[PDB]
Amino acid sequence: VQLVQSGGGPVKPGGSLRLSCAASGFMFRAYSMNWVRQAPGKGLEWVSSISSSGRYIHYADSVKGRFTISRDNAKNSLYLQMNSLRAEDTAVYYCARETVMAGKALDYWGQGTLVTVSSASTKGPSASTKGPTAALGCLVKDYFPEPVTVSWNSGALTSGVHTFPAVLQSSGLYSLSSVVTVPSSSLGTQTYICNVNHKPSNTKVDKRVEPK
Amino acid sequence: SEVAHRFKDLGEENFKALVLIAFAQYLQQCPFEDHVKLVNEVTEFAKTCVADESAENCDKSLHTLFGDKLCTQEPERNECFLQHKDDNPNLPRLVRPEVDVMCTAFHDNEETFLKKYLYEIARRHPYFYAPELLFFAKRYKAAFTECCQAADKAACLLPKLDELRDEGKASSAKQRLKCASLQKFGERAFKAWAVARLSQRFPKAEFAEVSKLVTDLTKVHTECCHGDLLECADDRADLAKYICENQDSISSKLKECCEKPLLEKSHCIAEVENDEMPADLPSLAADFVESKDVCKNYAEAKDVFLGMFLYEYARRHPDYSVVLLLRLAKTYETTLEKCCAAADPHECYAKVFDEFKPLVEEPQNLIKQNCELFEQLGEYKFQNALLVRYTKKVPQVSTPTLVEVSRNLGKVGSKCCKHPEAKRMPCAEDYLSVVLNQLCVLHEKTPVSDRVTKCCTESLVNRRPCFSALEVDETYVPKEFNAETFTFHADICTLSEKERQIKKQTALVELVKHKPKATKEQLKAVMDDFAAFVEKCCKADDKETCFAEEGKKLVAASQAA
Amino acid sequence: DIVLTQSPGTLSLSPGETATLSCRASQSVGSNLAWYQQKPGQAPRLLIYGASTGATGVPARFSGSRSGTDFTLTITSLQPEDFATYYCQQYYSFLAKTFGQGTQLEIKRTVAAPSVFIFPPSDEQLKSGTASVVCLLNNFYPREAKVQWKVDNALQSGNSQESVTEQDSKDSTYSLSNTLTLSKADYEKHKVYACEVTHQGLSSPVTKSFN
Repeated sequence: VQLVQSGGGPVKPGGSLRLSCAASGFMFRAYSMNWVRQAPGKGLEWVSSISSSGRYIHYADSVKGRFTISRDNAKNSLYLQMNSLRAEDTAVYYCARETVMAGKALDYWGQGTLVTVSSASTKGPSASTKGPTAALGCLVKDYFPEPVTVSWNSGALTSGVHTFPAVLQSSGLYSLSSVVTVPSSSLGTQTYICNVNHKPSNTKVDKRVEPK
Repeated sequence: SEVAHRFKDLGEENFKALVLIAFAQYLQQCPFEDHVKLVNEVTEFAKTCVADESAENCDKSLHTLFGDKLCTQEPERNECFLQHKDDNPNLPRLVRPEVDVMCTAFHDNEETFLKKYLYEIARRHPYFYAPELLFFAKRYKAAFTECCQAADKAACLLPKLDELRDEGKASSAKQRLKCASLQKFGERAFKAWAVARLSQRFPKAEFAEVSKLVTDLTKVHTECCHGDLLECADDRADLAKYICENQDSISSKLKECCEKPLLEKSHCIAEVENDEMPADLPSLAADFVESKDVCKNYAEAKDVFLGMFLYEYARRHPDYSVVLLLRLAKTYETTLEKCCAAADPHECYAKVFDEFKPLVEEPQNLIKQNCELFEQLGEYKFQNALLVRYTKKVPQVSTPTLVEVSRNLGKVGSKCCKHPEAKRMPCAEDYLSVVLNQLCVLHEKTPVSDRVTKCCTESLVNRRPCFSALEVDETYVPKEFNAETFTFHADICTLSEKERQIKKQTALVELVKHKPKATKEQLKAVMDDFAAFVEKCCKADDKETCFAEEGKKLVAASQAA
Repeated sequence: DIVLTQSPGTLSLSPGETATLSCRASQSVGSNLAWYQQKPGQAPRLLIYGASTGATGVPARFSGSRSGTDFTLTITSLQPEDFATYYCQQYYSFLAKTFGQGTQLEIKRTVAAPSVFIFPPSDEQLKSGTASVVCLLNNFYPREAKVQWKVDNALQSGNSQESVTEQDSKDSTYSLSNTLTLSKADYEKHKVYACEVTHQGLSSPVTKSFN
């Protein structure tokens, strides 16, 4: 039972996006499908719901008039057309499946797709340094949209690492910090490198953090 | 405290009436006054839990406290309790008294008058749908309120009381099929019946919505058949409120039902007529025969794919019966199990819908045959014809059961042959399934027929064809002709047409049991000489005499032929 | 649309204890109420449906119950992987499916003082024209912490943003990074940059600074 999502990303206010959900592992034509969203750090919000045959369609008041749900029963796919997008529509959007006979609860969810509605445009980060039990780190600053992936020493330095949730700056760009706790004696003996990756802008950055 | 919550939800009276039913359905032999005291102890205990929800047993479930009061382990306790619910209780026949005696008791203590009503019915039908029993008590009370103040009380009351008796028997038999469907063949068979009945009723509804109502419906009847009458009552209440909230996605015929009070709303929804079919409905060939994911769906999601076929077939055909639809779904099932392992599956199952024409005409022909016979004979003689027919099929069945079952079987002619030729099958065949389950549960207490045990236990969908394909039994050894069955007294002239016909029909069974190879025309000769005999001697001035003397004469001619 | 109100917002309990989560429905919804569990970075997972029936695979310590319009989810032998956020959802309304605000299960542990660190702007970032002074609070509990920035011992407020991590799966603690951002022009004017950390585990406000 799989719900493979596609099609999110960033848009500008008033823009359009089209979310896809490719289902497999169950008789898609018999289940009602749902769209549920979650804004970063917030709760679950139900968006739309379409019945098996697509006969009964329902929207939340917030998206009424702008979003259009649909499905292709031949292609086992669920769609969400988002028009007139707003900054309050920024969230991770999930396609969920309804229980076929247990009610209208959502038993299988997709991985989720992130939709960011901003006037900012996709930019790669600047990986600045955070030089020195001691603490060193990386400052991944001025990027859009989310997310970035940060690893230390190609992935062999996991213990002690704290990659903080990104904070949105007034510029419309995100910035976070990745610190690691290394022994004070290891400084100079071991070379600490943070690998930053920002897939939206295809930006890969390696930055060696060294003691001043 | 579930027991204090339920008591504050219902009020004392309605809480007491459902506990009264629960006791009367389990303890079917204890007297009314002992049930009342048992209900008062459970009510008085519920009032102490309202005062202090942290008392002795206020944390136990009400289902558990009921068995606790019954005994004076789980879940085997209730399962053991359920084996001792008597479908044929050895209780007196309910002879209702004079109209002035009933109206005197009704005006002296109305609250007790209806409790004895609830008691007397529930103790005789231990699987009666408890919410509907409460509704019956409301209508029983309504008739007494009106008729005890009418100019002609008996002309008012008795017809209404006879209608409730008939309606209560039908309700008891419908619900007993539901409970037997669950207990004997499992909740999987009850859900299959409900998905086909609800798809006929709510053709606008989606498969997931019908399946949702069937899950709620299976819980309502699980509780009402497994004994928790207070949770059954509240679960069907929640289901009526849910059906009315979502009625736009279910049916357009519910709007009238949803404005009614609780009892009448739940009743109205159960009796609602079928909704119109959506116009844009495809043929079933597309997704179930011609499609390319037929064996993949059958393999990957067998229950959703097959239950989807039943739903889609049922809403397209409300002129079929529920047992006919379940047979079509099983045929499609077994064809796909055969065909999906084949070389080219599409090359064999391309003609699956061609095997449904035989299965659909077979009940159609049987009903046309029996309706045609009923137009000639009439209800009484049509029952006589079926009495002969079914006594020849299963002569080991007791004479009282053969008379009762065959009379009911002959009521399908009156019930369903007044309908248009296309609305006959659902009426006829679903009623036949209800009457055959009466025979199946009366015979399961004391089994005497291998054939009846065979038809009843094998399947549940093929019960009517099983009995209808039964030939005259050869294994049966004729009964020694006892003449005590064909010699009546003058008391027969004061009997009703019904009670007298039951006496005539009771002879017919004992005649066939003695001569199992008698011709149908030969058996009509005796019966026609029978009726002329009773008419003659009830006209005579000396009635007692010629019942004795001419009775001897009538016995001789029957034995000689 | 029927409003579901969850209480409390946060539940602090230690493994082995029992959690009791509330969901109160504005109108009666029957038993058409589901419970969901969500862990950070993951999609929700169905726990309970039909108010009391648990989903396949859900352990037995999870038990839902209904009493009128008030629903309760009870977790009895709290294990470390039972600590997540839980949402209730109704599916009785014909018009909409509504969720609750959610309740977070947090592991309650001993008060732990934060290890405070401070980082001066990098030269490379100073070339760009912007200076970020980052203050790091490592592995503390409880979550509540206050961080004030004193630039030349002058209270600055409005040019910082802090971010807290999820409770560590190994020691049940939190970490916090507070970043002060001013122009390179504005940065070079001053000299003493101090970070003032206030926490329950600190007998007094601790300051870390550089010149």
